Amino acid sequence: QTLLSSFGTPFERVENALAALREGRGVMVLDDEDRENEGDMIFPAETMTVEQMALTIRHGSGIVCLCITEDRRKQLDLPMMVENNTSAYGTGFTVTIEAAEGVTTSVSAADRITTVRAAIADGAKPSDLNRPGHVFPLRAQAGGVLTRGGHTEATIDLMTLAGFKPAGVLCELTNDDGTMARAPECIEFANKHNMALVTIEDLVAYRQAHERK
Amino acid sequence: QTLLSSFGTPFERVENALAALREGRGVMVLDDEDRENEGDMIFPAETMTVEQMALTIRHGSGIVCLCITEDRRKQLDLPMMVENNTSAYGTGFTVTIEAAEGVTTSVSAADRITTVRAAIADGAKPSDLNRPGHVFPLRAQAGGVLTRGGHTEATIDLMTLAGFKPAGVLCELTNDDGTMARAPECIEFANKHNMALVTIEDLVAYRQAHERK
Repeated sequence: QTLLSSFGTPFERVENALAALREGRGVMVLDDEDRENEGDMIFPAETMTVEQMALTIRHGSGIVCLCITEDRRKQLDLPMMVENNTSAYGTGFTVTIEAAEGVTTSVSAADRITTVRAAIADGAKPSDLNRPGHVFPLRAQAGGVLTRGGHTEATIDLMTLAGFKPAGVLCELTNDDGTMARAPECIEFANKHNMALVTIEDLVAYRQAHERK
Repeated sequence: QTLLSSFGTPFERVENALAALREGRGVMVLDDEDRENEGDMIFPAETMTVEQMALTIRHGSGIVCLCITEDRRKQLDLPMMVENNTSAYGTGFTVTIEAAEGVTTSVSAADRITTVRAAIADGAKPSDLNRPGHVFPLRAQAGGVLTRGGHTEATIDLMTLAGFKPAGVLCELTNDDGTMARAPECIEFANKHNMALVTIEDLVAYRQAHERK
């Protein structure tokens, strides 16, 4: 029927993504069903393993981001990277971070996981993170995808709907030749690694219908 | 004789690295000859091709950095990322950058090359770059490795000794399993891709001897 119809109806695709996150698997997030659009891999920040971080560095851009809420950004006392944000999407990059303890060169998969876990910990303090670093936090807008339909918001919204703390790891899927993976390559990669697939349009509609009354 | 003795004497290793950069090949930079140390791949910012950027994303951390001088940082009007730098090495990260024209999702190898080329162009202006972005500039300390023996300084020093503008691209070599490549893996990767190998200690000594009188 549609490009993603084999993964369920729009609302089924959301629920399947939630089930995947709860089961320790990844999720592939697309903007819509345009076959020329690209996709991001996402994992819950709480449960992401070193192997999953290794997979993300190996097949992603390597610019592995930590989506967090505004209250977490305030708890970590992380300034936004630029006051006058001139990026095309208004991406909410904060200052970059490194775990203050337990890392060496900080770019290994284990070291980035150590940094992610320090940032999202219950009781995390600003002194638990050095700046700058090699993990890139992204601050989601209040309201999630109902305010801004970005991957940052979609990531957070999916984590809370799955029952996790509002924090997720994301990275863009990259072909081995340096080009970015478009929708058919994203679908094949997700089938190969047992990841669910959902669009941001699916999630917007899901949240609008479920939060009404 | 030594771990790197097959690549020439210390001073020969520098000259071989210069020849490699002039010939359009990469260079593997190590700190010293400790077999447990890690290494970075570097290319001249002027001549780095999309294929070389693809190789860097595929086998590196994906955190692909642009080493620049202070005068270039002033020409681009790029603030340092943090005022109070608390990283272990005092890494000179500026605000991150994106070409203001000619990119889409900005993480593809072609798009990062477009961003690098906009930053290093003769006559580059601050409005040629949006901030934040997906290329990470590094500001070398004045004096190069004679002031600070970091990979940022070594990169710049190698480019100027090779006859290029003082700007180079660097990234840490990553194993496929997520661990960082130590010296034997760096040597094999360099032999496989016809890259020269040099240490920062070689380069410090080279510059001290050649700049005396």
